[PDB]
Amino acid sequence: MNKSRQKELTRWLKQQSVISQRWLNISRLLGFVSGILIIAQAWFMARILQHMIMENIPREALLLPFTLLVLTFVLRAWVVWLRERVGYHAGQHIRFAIRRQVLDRLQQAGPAWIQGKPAGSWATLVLEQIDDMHDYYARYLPQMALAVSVPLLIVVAIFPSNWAAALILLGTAPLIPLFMALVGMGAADANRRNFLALARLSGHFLDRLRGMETLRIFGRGEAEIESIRSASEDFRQRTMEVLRLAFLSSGILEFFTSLSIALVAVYFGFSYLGELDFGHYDTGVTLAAGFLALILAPEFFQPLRDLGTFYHAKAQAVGAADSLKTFMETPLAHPQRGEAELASTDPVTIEAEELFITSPEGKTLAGPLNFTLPAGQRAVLVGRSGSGKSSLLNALSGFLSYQGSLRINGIELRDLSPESWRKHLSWVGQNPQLPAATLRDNVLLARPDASEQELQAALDNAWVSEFLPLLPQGVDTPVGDQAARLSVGQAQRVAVARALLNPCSLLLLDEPAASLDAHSEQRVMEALNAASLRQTTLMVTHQLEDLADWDVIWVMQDGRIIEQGRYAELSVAGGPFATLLAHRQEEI
Amino acid sequence: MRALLPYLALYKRHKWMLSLGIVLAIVTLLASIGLLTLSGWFLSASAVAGVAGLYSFNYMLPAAGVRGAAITRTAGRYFERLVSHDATFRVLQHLRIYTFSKLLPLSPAGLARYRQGELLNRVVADVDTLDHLYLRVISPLVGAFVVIMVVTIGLSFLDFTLAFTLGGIMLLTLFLMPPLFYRAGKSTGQNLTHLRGQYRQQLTAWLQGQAELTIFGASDRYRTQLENTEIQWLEAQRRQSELTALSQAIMLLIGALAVILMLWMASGGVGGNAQPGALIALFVFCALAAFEALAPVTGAFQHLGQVIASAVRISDLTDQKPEVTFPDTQTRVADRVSLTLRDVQFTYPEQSQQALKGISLQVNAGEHIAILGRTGCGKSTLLQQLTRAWDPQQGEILLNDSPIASLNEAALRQTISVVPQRVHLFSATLRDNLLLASPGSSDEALSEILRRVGLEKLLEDAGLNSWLGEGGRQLSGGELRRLAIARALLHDAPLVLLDQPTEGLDATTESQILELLAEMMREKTVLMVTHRLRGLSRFQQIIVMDNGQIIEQGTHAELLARQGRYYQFKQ
Ligand SMILES: Nc1ncnc2c1ncn2[C@@H]1O[C@H](COP(=O)(O)OP(=O)(O)NP(=O)(O)O)[C@@H](O)[C@H]1O
Ligand SMILES: Nc1ncnc2c1ncn2[C@@H]1O[C@H](COP(=O)(O)OP(=O)(O)OP(=O)(O)O)[C@@H](O)[C@H]1O
Ligand SMILES: [Mg+2]
Ligand SMILES: [Mg+2]
Repeated sequence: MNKSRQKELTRWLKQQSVISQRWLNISRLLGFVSGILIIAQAWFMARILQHMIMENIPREALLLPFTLLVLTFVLRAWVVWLRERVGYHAGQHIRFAIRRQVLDRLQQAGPAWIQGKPAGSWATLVLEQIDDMHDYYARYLPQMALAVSVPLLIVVAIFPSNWAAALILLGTAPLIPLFMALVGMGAADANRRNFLALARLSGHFLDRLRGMETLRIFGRGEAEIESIRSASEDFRQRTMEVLRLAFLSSGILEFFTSLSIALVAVYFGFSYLGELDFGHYDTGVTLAAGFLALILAPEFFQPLRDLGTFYHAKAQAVGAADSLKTFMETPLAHPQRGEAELASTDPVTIEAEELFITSPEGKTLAGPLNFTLPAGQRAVLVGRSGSGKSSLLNALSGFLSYQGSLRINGIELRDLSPESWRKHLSWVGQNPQLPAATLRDNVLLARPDASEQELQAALDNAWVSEFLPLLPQGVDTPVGDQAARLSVGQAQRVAVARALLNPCSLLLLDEPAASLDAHSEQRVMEALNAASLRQTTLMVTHQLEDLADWDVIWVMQDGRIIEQGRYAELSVAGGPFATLLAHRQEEI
Repeated sequence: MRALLPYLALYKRHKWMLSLGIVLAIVTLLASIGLLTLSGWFLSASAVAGVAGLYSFNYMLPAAGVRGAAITRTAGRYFERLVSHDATFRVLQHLRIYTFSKLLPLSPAGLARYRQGELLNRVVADVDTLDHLYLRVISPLVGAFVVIMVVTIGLSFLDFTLAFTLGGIMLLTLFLMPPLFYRAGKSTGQNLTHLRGQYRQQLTAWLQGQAELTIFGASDRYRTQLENTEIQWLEAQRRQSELTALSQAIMLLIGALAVILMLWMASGGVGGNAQPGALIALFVFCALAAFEALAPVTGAFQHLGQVIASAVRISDLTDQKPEVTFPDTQTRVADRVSLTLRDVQFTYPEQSQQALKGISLQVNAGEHIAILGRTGCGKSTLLQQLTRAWDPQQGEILLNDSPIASLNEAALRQTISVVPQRVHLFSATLRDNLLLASPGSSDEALSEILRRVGLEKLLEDAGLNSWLGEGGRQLSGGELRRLAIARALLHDAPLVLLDQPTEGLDATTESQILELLAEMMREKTVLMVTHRLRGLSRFQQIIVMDNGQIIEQGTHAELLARQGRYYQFKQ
């Protein structure tokens, strides 16, 4: 709860409403017109009532007031119908624009920034948090003008008839905003902690569901229910804390509304009897004056009670915007989105000078990397686990920020147009995932309109086509949750089929043949070795015998490339490569 | 609408608190009609009496009536909300925990029939949708029926035609308009529940695959598919707004009809007299105020088509029978485990061919077994049979010469340690990622197993208190692999199923890990699956699989001499 921060969020919330400014002014007009028709409605009602009650005028004589009273009722229902639909149309246009902005920054953020929250926390930030800003735009924004205009208009119709009745309304009017702000001053912070507890419960649920097998194996059924119980218990307590502030504020505002309706009734009832005689312009208090000041007594405080109701929709929006603003402020991998693009589709030349790769938090994942890789040459990344081999491939993909220099064809990577840069990249990642629905939709991820020959050629090269007969629908089978339908080795070859289906300028293989046996690896490594010669290639691998024709071998340790050179030079030169090759074929 | 019965029955745990909210919702309404109705009569009766009425007109009783009704109106509504919202969100919290408890028994195969993004929507979003059922369906409907009867009966003493005309309109609107708006908004509500879960699934799938989608240029056309769902979702959201707008417009016209009718009919005569006087305002102001009892009535049934759609989702999830069920008999975990398989067969759900075809092997207590084969030959399927992920068809598995289906689950999980092929890093801290197995382990024990497995790096900085997984530090591929081994080494079970434990590990780490496993996993039954033929000379039996069947079997020396399929693997 920082007032400086909550003022930044309200400023940001108000900025998004400019797209629907015209619709927010029509509802401000229609709300005022409803206030006009309410006054016209009770003026006719008071005149009809006084004529029948006091002057005993027959109903068949009062036909003009009845016709006009019905006409007001028909127009009242029309304006209420228009204002409700106009308010919604403004609200959903702002919500759509806000969500488009958030989804736009998730395309640019990349996996390394999407990994900064649980995937269930993102879902409740795009669906629940954005959709709870609706009542701020649809309801609260038009209500600020109606809470001041209509109540003032109500009492302008009462001063001429009876000033004492209006001072009853004006006497209580300032108390409502004072208690509206006093009660709901902590409502914006309670909503922020309410979405914090929802984002934890949503994010903690989907993480357990995605890793639901490891919970079954270790017998964590009782322990995960208790953790969901605690996560859901906090959400229930945060939700009720938010609601108690809405009920207390609405209860207090209704208390002043009800008493003023009672005071108006008591004042007029006593005035007619002569118990108290003031505020009537030295003329006998008429019955129509009392009825007018009694029908408009609830309607004077309606706009104020709706402002109190919608003031907690504003607190709901401010709490919901606390986490969207944080996301939209944090800088991405590259501070400025690049516009430069390299023209040719020829193999690119990679260069690094004092290149440091850092995590989104700020931790460096690879130390000073000095290397060069000419066009068309292929390199091999080799080293211990945690040495930074995959972090280098993530920085070449544009997923991670880097401090030093990393130039592609002499052009800094931070300056390259990311959308046009990925068109020159194919890759097999460590623990590859299959996003698309089917096996054919996954292999054709790069270009879904590829020919049958080019799809068949990729499936043959990647050894995918041999296990197709086992699949029921063939190449059109679904793959399910986290590629459940396939085994890890079969999912590996489908990921390899993606990389080989389109030509590229830089191929980033990251353990491309994992979860494969001796023979299936050899069949796949024929396709990957052939593909590695068509462009610049850089693979990370633990096999050391099979690689002998690769143009250079990089040995990474603690984020630094400590050796370079061919297999013939490195194998017999000692150093980390020989020691790391010593454990290879140790028993053979 | 019959799908709401399992959820209306959740009233019974909060029957007093939820029925108290109904009573307070009637007292609040009754005081609300009274305040405007008393004021309307009090003003008209006071004016008719005039100055001469003083000293003869009891004006103190109505003066206390409006003061009493004003306090009752504001206090009752506040306490109704406090007591009705408190009970509603205790029911929703119990129902959310209940829905989550149905997930683990369905974990291997039941959850595969579902989508992971819509399962999240069912537990956190569809459960919250049911607050409409407990907050604004029962209390408004039965609150608005008792109030009308009280108003109609009370107004019946003064006149009969007037009371039944006002009460008739008030019931003809309570009984005809809600079902009309339930039917009108039934189709929209179904879409509105279905499209929210479709969007949350497509969004989470799009967020989880952002590495693969971004580089292959598929994020743009998966966001277009994602954006389209929102267009359809926002369209269904708009239709529910047009019905709410039409609900308020119609409800305002019905209240207009009651006010017009009372003015036109009470003036003719109230109770049989030509000059009703103050009684004209007694009926007009009642009809002017009685229709706030029907304010939430129409919206109660309109949003019911979306609540029923949500209720079917939870009902579908909680009506799933798990495929694997466990005995309740308590048993002690043995110290030695020897497993026997006899013609185990298994077909995956919705499949024709068999993943396992007549597998039979005998693993003695303390023997170390290595399983080998091509990819897709059923190596992990075999290891998940031993974990009771599925029930084998026409096959029998035996642990210590007793069926594996005769073990208590709390005893089956304590007698088997598994290193899965795919490791999962939970979002919890490093300590809680290691406390899945051996929850009673101390911090000194946790740190020691990390040093042995080569993860002494994780002890730096925050260390054990460091947040891992999504929202924290993400370990590398070879560091997840050694964290799974750390989990199984902490579990310390007699039977250990290793599914490619040394995968994605360099030669130095694999040598250190294999050296650790040999020393750590002594006098332990081990079924070590790898595609790596290193260190197989120390395994009593080597099993070679192909297409769900065991092809070869023997010691490392025997298999090389026979020059079987293991020979081409090695050479
Ligand atoms: N987001 C992150 N934040 C902090 N540390 C990280 C992050 N990602 C990785 N690391 C650490 O940075 C180091 C290098 O990671 P990584 O580059 O993935 O290793 P690697 O080269 O892939 N070796 P391997 O395990 O075989 O894949 C390891 O110690 C990781 O634990
Ligand atoms: N969830 C599933 N539903 C249907 N079929 C499956 C499922 N998982 C695996 N299969 C099928 O079972 C066969 C082999 O299963 P399994 O995953 O045990 O092989 P594997 O030996 O583990 O493969 P790898 O060694 O490459 O990991 C494959 O042909 C695959 O198509
Ligand atoms: Mg890696
Ligand atoms: Mg497997």
